[PDB]
Amino acid sequence: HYFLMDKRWNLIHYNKTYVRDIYPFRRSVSPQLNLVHMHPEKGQELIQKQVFTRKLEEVGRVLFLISLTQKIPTAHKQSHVSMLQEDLLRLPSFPRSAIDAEFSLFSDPQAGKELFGLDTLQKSLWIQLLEEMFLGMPSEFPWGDEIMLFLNVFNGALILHPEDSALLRQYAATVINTAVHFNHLFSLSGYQWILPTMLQVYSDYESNPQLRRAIEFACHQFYILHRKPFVLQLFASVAPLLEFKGVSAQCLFDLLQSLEGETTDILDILELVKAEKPLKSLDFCYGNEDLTFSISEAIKLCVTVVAYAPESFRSLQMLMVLEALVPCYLQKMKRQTSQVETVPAAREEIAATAALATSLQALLYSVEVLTRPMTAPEELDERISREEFRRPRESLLNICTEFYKHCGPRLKILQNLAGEPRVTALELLDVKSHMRLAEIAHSLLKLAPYDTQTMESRGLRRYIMEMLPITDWSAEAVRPALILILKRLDRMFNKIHKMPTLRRQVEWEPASSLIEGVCLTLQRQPIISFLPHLRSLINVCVNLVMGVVGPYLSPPLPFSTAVVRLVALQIQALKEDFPLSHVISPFTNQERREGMLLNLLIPFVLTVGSGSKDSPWLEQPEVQLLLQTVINVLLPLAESTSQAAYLALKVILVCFERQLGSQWYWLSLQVKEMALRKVGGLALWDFLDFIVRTRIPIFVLLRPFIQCKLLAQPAENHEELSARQHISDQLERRFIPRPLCKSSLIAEFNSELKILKEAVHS
Amino acid sequence: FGFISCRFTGYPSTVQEQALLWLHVLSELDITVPLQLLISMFSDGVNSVKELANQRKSRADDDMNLNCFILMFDLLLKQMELQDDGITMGLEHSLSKDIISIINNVFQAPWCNLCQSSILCYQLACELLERLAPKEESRLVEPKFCYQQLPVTLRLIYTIFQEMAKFEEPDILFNMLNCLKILCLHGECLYTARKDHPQFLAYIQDHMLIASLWRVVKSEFSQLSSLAVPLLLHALSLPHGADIFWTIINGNFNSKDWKMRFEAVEKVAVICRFL
Amino acid sequence: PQMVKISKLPSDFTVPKIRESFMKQFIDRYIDQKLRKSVFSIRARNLLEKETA
Repeated sequence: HYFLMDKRWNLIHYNKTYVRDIYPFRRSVSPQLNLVHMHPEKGQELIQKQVFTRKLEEVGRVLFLISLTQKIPTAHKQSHVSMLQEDLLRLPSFPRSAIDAEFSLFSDPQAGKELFGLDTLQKSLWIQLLEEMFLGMPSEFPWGDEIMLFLNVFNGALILHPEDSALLRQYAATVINTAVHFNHLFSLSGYQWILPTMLQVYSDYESNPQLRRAIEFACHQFYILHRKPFVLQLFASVAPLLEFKGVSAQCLFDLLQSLEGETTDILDILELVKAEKPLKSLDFCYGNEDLTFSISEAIKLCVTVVAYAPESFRSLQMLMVLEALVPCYLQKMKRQTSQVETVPAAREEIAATAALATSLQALLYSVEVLTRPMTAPEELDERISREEFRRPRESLLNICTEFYKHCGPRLKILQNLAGEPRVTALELLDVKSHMRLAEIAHSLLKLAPYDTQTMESRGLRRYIMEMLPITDWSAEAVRPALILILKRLDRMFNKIHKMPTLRRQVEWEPASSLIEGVCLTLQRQPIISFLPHLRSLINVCVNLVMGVVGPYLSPPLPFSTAVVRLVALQIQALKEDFPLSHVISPFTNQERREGMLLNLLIPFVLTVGSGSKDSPWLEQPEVQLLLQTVINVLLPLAESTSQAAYLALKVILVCFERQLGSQWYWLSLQVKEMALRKVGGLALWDFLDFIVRTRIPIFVLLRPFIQCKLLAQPAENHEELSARQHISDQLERRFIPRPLCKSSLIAEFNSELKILKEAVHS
Repeated sequence: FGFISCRFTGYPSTVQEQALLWLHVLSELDITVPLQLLISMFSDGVNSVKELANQRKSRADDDMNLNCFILMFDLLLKQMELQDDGITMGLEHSLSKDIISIINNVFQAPWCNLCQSSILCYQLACELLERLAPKEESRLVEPKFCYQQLPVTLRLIYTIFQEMAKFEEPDILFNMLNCLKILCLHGECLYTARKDHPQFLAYIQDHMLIASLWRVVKSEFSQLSSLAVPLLLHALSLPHGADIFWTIINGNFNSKDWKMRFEAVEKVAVICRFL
Repeated sequence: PQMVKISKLPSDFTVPKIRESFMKQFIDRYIDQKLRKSVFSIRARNLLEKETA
């Protein structure tokens, strides 16, 4: 209800107006105001009216100055312009006055749109006045960071009224006029003061095709004036705005694709350009028929900026730009070659992929100082240094992995559809490139054990799990990259397994991801199995899974599963060079057999036996060895050890049922001896109940002993009495066909293993 | 496709959305569901939604209905990319008329996230109209009635204007003006209305066409005017347009309210910008 | 006119014509995807977002 009001001069003050703007004189007598109580609607109406009048006054002031400047003769033009520029600079509130708006008054349905019209007029007038000032200053005027003070107004006018066509084309015309006039400034800088705003507006108003067309036309004219410097400045000004709000990675590619093709002038921007000629390159060196700006040229530019100074901050900006551009470029190439006939497009896409491969091999060759490890460097500064270390390496790994993954199968398909076998399968990312990727990943891995963020890095994970498997690893030339990666992984996991328990705090999700990448590489190319570093890595992983005190914290389910899968794959590859008996020998001793059963043997049998009706991955001698190991844990005992042994016996009997073959009589004899000796004591009746439930091939052999003999013996305790009664009930007058494709049995085994594992540590 | 088909003949948007989703998953696999059956079951679905809404009104879902319609338009577009290849059926086609009727009913049907879904629905309808159009702007200018018994395109134009009277978001109005440009231009809908349905064109001209095109002309959103002005010129070439425009200009510029003249100056300037 | 020359390139990559001065001064310094367009445009047009910018 209450409004500040002036009675001497009939003024009611809008809240967002600065006091000194209206009362500017520092006279002895201070202004006197009244806290006038008004009906809020009446007060807001008065404020709207007076604000409109004030804005019209400001419009008149700007117009008066514009006319005064235009009346000045050809001489005295530079003096007048310099006076204006210095006056604006020394004015403490120049950009604020020329850029502000009444956002609290635009929303009113009454007298709100009139203020908006006046605001559009005022912004256009300010743009025209600043262009008049700019054109009249020396073209080689020594500028600095102060030019932003004058260019922000332009940007301000494009934030408030981007969709206004008159304002948009006025902005484009004046920016082109300043780029032409201050050519030297805008050939090295200047676009950095302007391009981020245009990119933000282009990305924000994606739904506005007219605004996007105007921005694309303006960028095309910029490329016409300054060709390579403008593209480099565009990438430098889009790098902070890229996201993986913010300028997307697709709108940048849309802008580039608009750059490569000529665009029509729908808003007649060129007619407002003061130097309105067929626009040419303002630099004679770039004078050429390079009106086409290929995306390949942009990729080469980014590669070159990185090659110039790999460790520069601008280098990592251009690496981010490349990481944003290359996926879009590959998808666009695929779409273009899919939309047209394969016969003509195959050659074009093959040539484009070869060009991109050469560009990326140049990028990898010209970056060897990023292969160096992080030289040992308050805490925030160290974290910033580590992030700046990790960023370029991660971006390079991502770029190379994405390109290789997309263009491997794509190149194979193209050569199949090329119509001519003369096209040789050019090995994109040659040996030196693979070595570069491996050494970059090696530096990241060397940093990893001390940084939780480095091992969680998406670039390193993508390289390990999606680039190592893809590589051939058949030729001896490429193998040393894999050997280096394997040696680094072996060393880091050995250090984790080593004396320092603090190193064990490393998150096991990234470690399991690395092991999964190794497993995928081994499965894809079994030929890499003979590498000694791989054997050492598998040995270290096995020692990690087993509870071993450094010469403890058990690794979680994912890491243990990955290690067990690696062991299974290695045993599958090396039939006799890596026997499972060798894996299980260092743990068959007492005080360690329980951990072997619950951490290696049972997970191994679950991983190998399950997954198919038949499991030929494990050979007969290995099955015999595992059965002997379990029975030796049983026959020649602790309660938990006996329970684990019986669970492992069940798992082997079910998973490896077919593999046992003609080995049921001896198993029946061993089980009968176990029953006679009361080896289990407890849960032996549970084992017999399991045998009766599943009716496994030993059930038919053990039926007489269980029925006529075992049940004849009297019960000792109620705990065994209940199990004996349940077994007797399950023997006769109970069919209950529970088995079903072995899935339920495997689920039961896994659940019992989890329960026993949880019970052991507690 | 009986199990999908049954889901649309008399069930609310909750039931129909499941079928539309598991038909979307089929379309993602390039499984060519025949377009005639798809159109028939979509007409059945829209009619069922409308009948259920009418029953609810008589006895006396919005996001659900709008999402169902978005999926409907999207599936029509995706299946037309697998069957209607190499030929653009004109607006006067057996199935194009059915698609136009579906779009008409969807626009008429009772529909932050709501605004985005509405914009998407209008955009997909515009894409469908582009697919059904000759895809080439004809000559822009040439140098009561019964609401039914009209060609479906005339009803669609009528309802697009009627709905555009109820919206203010620039994206919505841009998509609706784009639909009209596909209908009024890109196809002699209003020309054939003049030739065959003079009363309907007279009613549209006198009541909705130029008034709404004048309303949608704004300097802040010149994207809207980029589509409004060609449609406005096409309307002026048609009968009864010159008189309505004359009355609009005379009433606005001669108004005593200085705000009305202030707005009319902007309107005429923006009209001139895109002439 | 000194132009940017870089060594250790694969000999198949021709460095673009960039001036050394510019390089020195440069180094020294549900269908939710479809609705994202509308969401971005509506957010941009909102007076609060323009005021914040």
